[PDB]
Amino acid sequence: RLYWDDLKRKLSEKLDSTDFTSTIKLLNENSYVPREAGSQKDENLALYVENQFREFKLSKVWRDQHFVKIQVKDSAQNSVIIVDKNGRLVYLVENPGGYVAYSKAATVTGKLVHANFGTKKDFEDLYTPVNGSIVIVRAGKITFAEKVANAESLNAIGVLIYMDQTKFPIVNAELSFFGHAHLGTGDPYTPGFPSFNHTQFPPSRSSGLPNIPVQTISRAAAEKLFGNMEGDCPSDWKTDSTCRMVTSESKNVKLTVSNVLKEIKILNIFGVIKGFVEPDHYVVVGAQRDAWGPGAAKSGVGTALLLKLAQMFSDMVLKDGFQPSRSIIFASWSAGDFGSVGATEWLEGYLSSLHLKAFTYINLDKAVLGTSNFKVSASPLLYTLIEKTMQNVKHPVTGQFLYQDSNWASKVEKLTLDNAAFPFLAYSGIPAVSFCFCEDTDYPYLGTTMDTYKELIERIPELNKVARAAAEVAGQFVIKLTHDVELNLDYERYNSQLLSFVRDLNQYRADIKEMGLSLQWLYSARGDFFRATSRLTTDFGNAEKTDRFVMKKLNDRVMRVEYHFLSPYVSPKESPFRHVFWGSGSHTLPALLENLKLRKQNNGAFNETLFRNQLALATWTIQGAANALSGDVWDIDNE
Amino acid sequence: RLYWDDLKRKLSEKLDSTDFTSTIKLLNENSYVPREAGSQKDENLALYVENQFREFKLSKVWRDQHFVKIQVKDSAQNSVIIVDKNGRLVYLVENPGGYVAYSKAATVTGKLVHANFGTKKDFEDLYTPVNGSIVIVRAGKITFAEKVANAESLNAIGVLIYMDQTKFPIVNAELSFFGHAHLGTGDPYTPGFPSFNHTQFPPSRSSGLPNIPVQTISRAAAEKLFGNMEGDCPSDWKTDSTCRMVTSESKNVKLTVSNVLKEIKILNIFGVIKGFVEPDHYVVVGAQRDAWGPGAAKSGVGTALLLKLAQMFSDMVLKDGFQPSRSIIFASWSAGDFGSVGATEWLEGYLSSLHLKAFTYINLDKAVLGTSNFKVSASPLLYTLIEKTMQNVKHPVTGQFLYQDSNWASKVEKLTLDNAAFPFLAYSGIPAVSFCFCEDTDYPYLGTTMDTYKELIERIPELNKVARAAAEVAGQFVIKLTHDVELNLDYERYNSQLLSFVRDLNQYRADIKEMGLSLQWLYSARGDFFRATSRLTTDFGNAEKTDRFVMKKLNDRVMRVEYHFLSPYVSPKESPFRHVFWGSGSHTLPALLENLKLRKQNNGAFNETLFRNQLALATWTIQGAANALSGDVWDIDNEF
Amino acid sequence: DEEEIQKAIEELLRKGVSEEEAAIIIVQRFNVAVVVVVQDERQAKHISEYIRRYIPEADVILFANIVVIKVETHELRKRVWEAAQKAY
Amino acid sequence: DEEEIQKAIEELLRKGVSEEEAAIIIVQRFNVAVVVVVQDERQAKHISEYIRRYIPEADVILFANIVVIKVETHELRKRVWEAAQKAY
Ligand SMILES: *[C@@H]1O[C@H](CO)[C@@H](O[C@@H]2O[C@H](CO)[C@@H](O[C@@H]3O[C@H](CO)[C@@H](O)[C@H](O[C@H]4O[C@H](CO)[C@@H](O)[C@H](O)[C@@H]4O)[C@@H]3O)[C@H](O)[C@H]2NC(C)=O)[C@H](O)[C@H]1NC(C)=O
Ligand SMILES: *[C@@H]1O[C@H](CO)[C@@H](O[C@@H]2O[C@H](CO)[C@@H](O[C@@H]3O[C@H](CO)[C@@H](O)[C@H](O)[C@@H]3O)[C@H](O)[C@H]2NC(C)=O)[C@H](O)[C@H]1NC(C)=O
Ligand SMILES: *[C@@H]1O[C@H](CO)[C@@H](O[C@@H]2O[C@H](CO)[C@@H](O[C@@H]3O[C@H](CO)[C@@H](O)[C@H](O)[C@@H]3O)[C@H](O)[C@H]2NC(C)=O)[C@H](O)[C@H]1NC(C)=O
Ligand SMILES: *[C@@H]1O[C@H](CO)[C@@H](O[C@@H]2O[C@H](CO)[C@@H](O)[C@H](O)[C@H]2NC(C)=O)[C@H](O)[C@H]1NC(C)=O
Ligand SMILES: *[C@@H]1O[C@H](CO)[C@@H](O)[C@H](O)[C@H]1NC(C)=O
Ligand SMILES: [Ca+2]
Ligand SMILES: [Ca+2]
Repeated sequence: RLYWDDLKRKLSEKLDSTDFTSTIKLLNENSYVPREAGSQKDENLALYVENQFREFKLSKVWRDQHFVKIQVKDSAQNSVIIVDKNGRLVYLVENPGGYVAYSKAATVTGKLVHANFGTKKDFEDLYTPVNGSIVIVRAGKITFAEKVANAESLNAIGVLIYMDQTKFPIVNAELSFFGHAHLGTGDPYTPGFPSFNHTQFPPSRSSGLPNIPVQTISRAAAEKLFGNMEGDCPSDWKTDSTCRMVTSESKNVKLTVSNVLKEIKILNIFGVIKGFVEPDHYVVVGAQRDAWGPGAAKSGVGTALLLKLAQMFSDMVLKDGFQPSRSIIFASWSAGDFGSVGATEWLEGYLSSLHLKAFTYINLDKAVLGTSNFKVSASPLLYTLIEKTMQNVKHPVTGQFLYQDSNWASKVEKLTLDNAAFPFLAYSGIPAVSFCFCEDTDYPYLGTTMDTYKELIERIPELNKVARAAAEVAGQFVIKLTHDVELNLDYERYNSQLLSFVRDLNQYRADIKEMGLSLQWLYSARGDFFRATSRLTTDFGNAEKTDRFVMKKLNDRVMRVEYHFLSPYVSPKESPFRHVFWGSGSHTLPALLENLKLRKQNNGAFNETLFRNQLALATWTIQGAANALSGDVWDIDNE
Repeated sequence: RLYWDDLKRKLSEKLDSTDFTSTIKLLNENSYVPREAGSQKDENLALYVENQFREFKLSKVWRDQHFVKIQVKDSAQNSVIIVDKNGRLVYLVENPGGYVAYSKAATVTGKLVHANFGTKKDFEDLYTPVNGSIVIVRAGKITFAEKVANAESLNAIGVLIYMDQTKFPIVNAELSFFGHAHLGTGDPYTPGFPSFNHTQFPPSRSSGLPNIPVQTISRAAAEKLFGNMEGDCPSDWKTDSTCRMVTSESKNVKLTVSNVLKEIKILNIFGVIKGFVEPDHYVVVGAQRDAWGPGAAKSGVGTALLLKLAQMFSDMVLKDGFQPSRSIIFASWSAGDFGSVGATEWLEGYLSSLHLKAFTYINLDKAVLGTSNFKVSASPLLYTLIEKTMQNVKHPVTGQFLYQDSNWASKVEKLTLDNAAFPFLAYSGIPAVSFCFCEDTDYPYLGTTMDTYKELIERIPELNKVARAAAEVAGQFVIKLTHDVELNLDYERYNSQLLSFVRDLNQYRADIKEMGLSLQWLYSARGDFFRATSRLTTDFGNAEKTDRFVMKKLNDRVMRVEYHFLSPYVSPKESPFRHVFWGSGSHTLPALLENLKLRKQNNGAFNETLFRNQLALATWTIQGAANALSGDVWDIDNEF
Repeated sequence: DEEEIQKAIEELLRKGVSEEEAAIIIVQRFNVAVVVVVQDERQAKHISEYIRRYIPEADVILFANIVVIKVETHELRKRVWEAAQKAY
Repeated sequence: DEEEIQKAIEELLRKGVSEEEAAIIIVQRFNVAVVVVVQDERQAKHISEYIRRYIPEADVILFANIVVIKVETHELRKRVWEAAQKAY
């Protein structure tokens, strides 16, 4: 048979004989660019991936057809206009070629105030308030949707987004770019339920849709604006010297956005390698396919890694005697630029059919951006697998192993809204992982017309060797999760996450004591969960690995670990990101901390009646997951 | 091994040698009566059931401690007073000995209007409106909570409940009784989450709590009121001749309720017989233990059946070689007179640990009330098991088999709010069964001080043979669900339920086409679910019955059948009865029909934008359950 | 008890509570069946005379223009209420 | 194109749209850089001479007391706006 070392070599052997740069080159040909979601060239690349999966001889290939509402530019030009001296002096700043999807169609006019990146901290550290005025913000740090939401939260009437040259060293100052301002994922006009014909598309509007117009402008347009603005941008921001803060007294900005909705047909292409022991369980490997521009780095690299991962793994099963216990699903989503729409509609549609069957999602999107750092954002259940992978996968340039920081897990950042792996983890309770070889600065040409293969190979000369290591990381992920009778998911990694939450909450024990409350039951839950994980490791130790009945009895308890952290007390339709650790909403553990921090200030920003309910449900959500992991219901303690 | 015919006989022999009337007599002794929830006598009976479970030598015995808020009488007397001629004439009607738990503490004064049983139809078919007036209603037909909720919806300021002699043939006309008016289940001050100390009891109020005072009065008090009321009660109602409709011009009724809350400790007592093959799955058998009065018929019979069912099955495992594959849990809840609090807090507390492990709940509450009829309310998944049981279980009196109506399943009514098996099915997605030997009239002494053993054996002389057949029915339920490699759950029974929904919905095809909608995708979902059940039956046919893996692979799909009907789009905290078939709320299939029923009438009661969302989410809930039952996700072919 | 009622009704009227309100307070504080509020003191005895003649099982105590009636059986209590409405 | 612009400017003012509003409509309908709203014809001549003198690369067409300016480079567009602000 084949052990891990035999499979690691057979994977590493086929990686050296794989040409990745020629595949990325094919996906960037004239027939597949540009491929905005629902376009004809999007359907062309979908049909190519569909045929490629059949030639690889997978177990089965199928497709889903969704009809989602997106937003596109109108025949009427969007404009940014400066008006001076009571509307008697007008100045055309830019007729942008880009736009922000899901912006509100409106024309707002008033003061323009700079707010750095638009984060909540940036709006707090501002001299001028943004009440009733238009806001201009630099791209980065947070998603377009978060910028708009934070400006809306302070009653701003509009948002402008540009790319300064300090953070985005781009020679073309007239370059336009694209984004979306929906504070969520999926089709925002079918929130919480799939975009199938069965629903007959009832009137439903996501609460994440903004209610102010937002427009993107080039750096030249932003420098046109700064010539009409006063105040020096602080040195903390580390931006261009042409930066300014607030328009003059008699000067205003007239933002005109007139985007329109468009019902489009999107295609999700799938391929599956059926398992040999437990085929009803499976891992999912996905990669975004659509892009506003050419999307070589955003979409081309991801799809290329997906195509060759399916070819290599299908070759190993048929030609090298690979026998995975669980199945493997390869997926090429569409409508990813609008906010993981193709992937979210799949989860929202087949949630019942993959409740406790899909146990890991791997996202190959934007896996190659640079060569300096190897960053990863994932669920703690995959931290141990990621650590083991970094210890025997060599850097393309350095040649040393990826594992160089022993405190790497304490520095990991959580998955963000723009990541296609976020809805898998925060909504469906499926452990997810996103990884990339990148630099400390953002890939500047993302979301622009310059995200071509020419610009990608010029910045990364070793693109083939770098794309090979990205496949080796994702390849080792799939093998470790599918070949052995034991799942490489590490449930013990949540003991540090829970202990960090209880310790962080204990720093405000003074506020808790004066409200007549106690953290003693939250400590009890952390300890009850710790002992449940220690008992499960003991049960796995004394387990006869060949006894399939006892093993899947224990494996079914592991695949429930991530699910039992979804909040059982919230509506998945109006609050779909239910994961108390990584989701969004008042039910999350970070939301509990932000509220309690507001009590030491005498103002009534604190709610108390909400906090007491937050502490109650969060305490039992942890205690409930602990009691389910301990074993049977009759094996629980009482005080 | 032991086959079914060997187990059916081994159970039937121990049933004949079991004394049920002596246990019901013991539970009605002076040491365990009365046992209001949280009382000392309630805790005494808990230790008896706990010690009896240890003497039966079960696998494990344990108990849970909850701290729930109930409502009890105040030191201030509740009063019903008639005031005439501008407060210058006062008339004491009654200082009632009963009360309605969770009624609002208030003093209301105004007109009194009769509303028959208080159902929604009764308030619609009324000449006088009840806005700003007190309402008096007969007990029965619907729960106390439904009566109060329907009156509040029409701006009533108070509710009086009495027992007429036609529906309740009681000789004592001054008898008071007890109930609760909470439109829900569980501790109404911890809605959606368990009543444990861990929660630290945050300020939360269930939306089912009423905001009007509710009081129970005796028949003599009601006849005192009718002497100040005009109008003849319709002959349709079939009530007493002393009945009247509306008070005189200058007369008002002053209802004064001042009940207070009380935090109490309740006990849930448990015992388990562990399985031999798949012990992580189990059936649950429960029975309410507390009662306001003696509760012989309400609580005594149920707990007595629970005690002897645990003794017989434990005897069968140790002395007769019974080896059930799955486990059996015996539970004795408390605070049952309130909103099924003891059982609901258990579900709300350990929901994660019994997500796909507990696959059936059997409710023994009020299983003996009469002897004429044998009634059953249950989930369709257990219809086949119930039908198979009725074909080899003899009636206590007639000696004939219980299976006498071949079209019995079309006449079954769904579980009601007052039934302890309702939250198991409508909230946790666990198939449930409630059954009873009863008569066409309600047991009159339920919720009164006359629910004694003496009145129960006097009305039911063959109580031992009746309680034996009730135990035989529940016994055969447990055996069929635990001994064979098949769960005996019939998933095909939902094909008739879906077909009935489509037929009822086809009646409004004119309205559907007129709003630009189509029933074609709901047609596809009904057929896709039928094909999913046929594929699973085929898989069970070709299954190697000795192959333990393929059987539990197929059984895991069966245990998800009931769960996949809980609405995935509703908040379990603010609307816990999520089951689209048997729950409550706008997400249920009847709610879709009730709304669409308001469109054919020109009135603006219809809410289009709500219906379009109802039809959308209900369509996919059915299609999703079909796609999950078909098998793997890649093996779901449809005409999408 | 007649002394206690007559003195407790005296305090309610001295404290400033109206006769109509004091009538309801007596019924929920004492074991009283019917209370009638009359205009003059002549009517107070007339109503008491009428009720003692036709329902002699009743104890009728009066203070100022408020007359208190104590009876125990459902039927007799009914007859007292009907007598007070007739003579009011 | 000057013929097309001046004819579109004729309709907006006849329809009743304000000069300030018509200025914004012109910039969003044609490839014009800066538009100035003037009082009398003297300033319209003052502004037109001043901008042609310092920026002769610009084509300036005017109708009534509204002056339209078409230039193409970011740098020249900058100078036109600064010239129009100075001479206003
Ligand atoms: C979990 O929550 C429940 C409900 O809040 C809580 O139960 C309550 O605990 C308190 C504290 O033990 C109980 O109050 C005591 O009851 C006993 C029994 O009669 C009394 O002897 C106590 O009196 C002492 O304390 C008084 C404080 O003023 C003194 O005045 C007195 O002289 C005595 O020193 C006290 O009344 C309360 O009865 C229960 N509730 C119920 C319904 O029984 C429970 O303690 C919580 N558990 C934990 C671990 O926190
Ligand atoms: C599932 O839903 C989608 C969305 O409604 C359906 O697609 C739509 O189908 C209609 C009718 O075939 C199309 O109408 C046509 O529109 C074109 C627009 O140019 C018009 O010229 C034609 O005269 C006709 O009116 C509509 O365009 C189309 N929408 C999209 C985005 O493709 C689809 O048919 C539904 N599928 C099923 C099986 O019901
Ligand atoms: C602090 O947070 C709590 C939430 O925990 C806020 O309570 C909320 O208050 C509003 C307004 O009173 C409630 O809205 C109500 O909805 C019901 C639904 O039927 C409706 O009947 C009422 O008329 C009202 O519109 C809301 O439900 C309630 N939420 C909860 C969970 O109770 C509270 O307002 C916050 N305090 C501050 C100062 O913001
Ligand atoms: C008809 O039903 C819709 C759907 O429930 C109601 O719309 C809701 O209105 C409330 C209050 O504005 C919102 O909080 C909900 O989000 C709305 N739901 C949707 C789906 O829009 C509407 O109010 C109902 N109309 C009437 C007259 O009852
Ligand atoms: C009940 O409603 C009717 C209709 O408006 C009104 O005339 C009447 O005064 C109301 N009665 C009360 C007691 O509110
Ligand atoms: Ca959707
Ligand atoms: Ca509760």
